[PDB]
Amino acid sequence: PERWEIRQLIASG
Amino acid sequence: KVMHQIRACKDLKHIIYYKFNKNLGKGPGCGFWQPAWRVWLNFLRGTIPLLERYIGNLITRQFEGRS
Amino acid sequence: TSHRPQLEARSGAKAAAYTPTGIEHARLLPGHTTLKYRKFSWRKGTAFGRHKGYINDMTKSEYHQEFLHKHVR
Amino acid sequence: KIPAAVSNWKNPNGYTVALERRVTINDGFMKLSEALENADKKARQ
Amino acid sequence: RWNEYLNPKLNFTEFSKEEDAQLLDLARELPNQWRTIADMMARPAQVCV
Amino acid sequence: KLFPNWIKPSDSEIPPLLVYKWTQGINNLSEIWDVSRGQSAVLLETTLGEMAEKIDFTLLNRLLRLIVDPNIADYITAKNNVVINFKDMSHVNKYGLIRGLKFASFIFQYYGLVIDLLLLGQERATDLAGPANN
Ligand SMILES: O=P(O)(O)O[C@H]1[C@H](OP(=O)(O)O)[C@@H](OP(=O)(O)O)[C@H](OP(=O)(O)O)[C@@H](OP(=O)(O)O)[C@H]1OP(=O)(O)O
Repeated sequence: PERWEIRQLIASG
Repeated sequence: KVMHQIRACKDLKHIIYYKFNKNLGKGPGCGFWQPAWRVWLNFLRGTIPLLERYIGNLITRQFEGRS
Repeated sequence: TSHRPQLEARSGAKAAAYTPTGIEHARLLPGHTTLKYRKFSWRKGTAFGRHKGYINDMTKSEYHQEFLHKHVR
Repeated sequence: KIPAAVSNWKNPNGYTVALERRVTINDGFMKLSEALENADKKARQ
Repeated sequence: RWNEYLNPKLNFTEFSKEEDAQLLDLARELPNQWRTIADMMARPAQVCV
Repeated sequence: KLFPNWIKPSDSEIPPLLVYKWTQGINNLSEIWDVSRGQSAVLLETTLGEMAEKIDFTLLNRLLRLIVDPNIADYITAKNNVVINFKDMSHVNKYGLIRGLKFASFIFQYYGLVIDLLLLGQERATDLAGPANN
């Protein structure tokens, strides 16, 4: 959940 | 293919109702039927021999029967 | 067994014995009524590089393999 | 003496029949796998 | 069930010394191709496994 | 971090965002559109043709034992060799990837990874993916 938000942040921009 | 002649009749309508009605506007009363009459006579000129062959085959199926 | 192969053909003797009915067909109308007559340094890091008809079978042909590689992607 | 035409796909008259009436390599794979084992040995060495 | 147990044309009997010593050479040659080894032996795949 | 950045479709973008990042990166190279000194830029697109139809399972097994536990790699090379039935015919698919497998994406990327290393070479691929720690 923390990891997934960091993954979406890296994936977005 | 009657639609061809039907379109032509409609097209003749669309000419004749705006040369018959320059100062008349809109309404029935137009009766210059000559070129649409010519169009349907030319249709009959085309489908005299068509109907001769079709009805000849039909009437010989009625009397003589199917080959 | 209501559907069967063909043993022999419907012979034209059976069509020559029948008397005709006159059904003027749409194609036997007179047309072509005249017979014509004749007269009488940057690439040295990799592992590969330049530094280092007809057959009769149709399924086995070249064109059919070109076809199937064209139309199955 | 032509055989009596038994096939798999269409049994037209519903006959049952005796069951048998219904129904090597290039060297190069030895060239590949051995060589791959050789390369694997070199990798492990 | 047909193509692996009830088809009589492929062999279920015990293998010779030749067939074991070539099936080890095939399982080194064709590593995890058991349908391919089955086609080469004309034998059931799970039986050869 | 098995797959490098250049392998796509990665999970970081939709394919239109892939196209947009690709155009941006084409623009954002240092002096790429300059033709004053007589440079030349070349963009090449080609199909790795029939890449899933000519994978050899001996080679594929030895490639996959490098990355996974060999029980999984034996499973994968034994799963890509099954019978292809159809209505009438049937054949043992002796080599070549069956794309309809669920994990056949991974092999189609991983074998494709090998082709990238055969195209980029070693050194430039080390330049593209960067170091492993970053
Ligand atoms: O619906 P409109 O676009 O306004 O056209 C109509 C329509 O002509 P169209 O057949 O081209 O549509 C009428 O034809 P029908 O509805 O009867 O089929 C026709 O009336 P008549 O055929 O009875 O003469 C009438 O012409 P008008 O009302 O002037 O007599 C004419 O209107 P427009 O002259 O404005 O085109």
